[PDB]
Amino acid sequence: KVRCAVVDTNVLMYVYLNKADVVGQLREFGFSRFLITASVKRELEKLEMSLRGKEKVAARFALKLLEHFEVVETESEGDPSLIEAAEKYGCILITNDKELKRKAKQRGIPVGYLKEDKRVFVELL
Amino acid sequence: KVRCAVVDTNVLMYVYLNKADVVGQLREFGFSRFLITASVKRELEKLEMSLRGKEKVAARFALKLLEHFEVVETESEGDPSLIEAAEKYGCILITNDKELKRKAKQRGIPVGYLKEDKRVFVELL
Repeated sequence: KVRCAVVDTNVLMYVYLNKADVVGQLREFGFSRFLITASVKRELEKLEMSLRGKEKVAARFALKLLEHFEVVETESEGDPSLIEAAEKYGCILITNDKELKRKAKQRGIPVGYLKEDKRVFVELL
Repeated sequence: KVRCAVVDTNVLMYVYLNKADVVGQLREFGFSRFLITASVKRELEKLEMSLRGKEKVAARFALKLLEHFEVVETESEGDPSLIEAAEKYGCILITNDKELKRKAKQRGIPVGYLKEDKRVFVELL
């Protein structure tokens, strides 16, 4: 079956800022549909207008990624809309926001988040 | 042939502090003899007596690792002794010390050092 993921825009900002291929990694786990809410997309467009430097670039890159997302409407606005969308469409919710993860857990919505693996290794080059 | 590595004690402190298996990683590259100088080993024994907390534990763990190193004598003392030993015995020198690496490079001694790889990935567990 077609599996979907709702991805928090703050996670997408990490694509540019940390060279993390979030969408490709989600595809490996079997997710082939990517959803955002109209509210959160609009909030990111507004945020972009006030960001500077590399954060501004990261928001623009996130906005380009969203060109390949489905944009869905919700009753609620902002972060709560991500939960509403994930539950309605039967998606995983990808976020690092601690309150969002808790609420999703409480509603039986599966969650994924970004983790950093640091390994120290011997370099001969 | 039997390949040898001289390993800076500051690198060995990272074994405990960062869970980096420096000796095992060196074995993978074909190094099966591990050398320290009498001077640097003694300096680490003195240092241990003044360290505290987890640094004290890391120095003790480094000292235990040195139980499986060959201890060799040199004319010189301290960091310079690591270069002297590496050149005499034909070893690679493993250090993160920028001056030590330069001097080794200038004398044709191969160098390895510790690097940190950070990858950001999607966690579903």
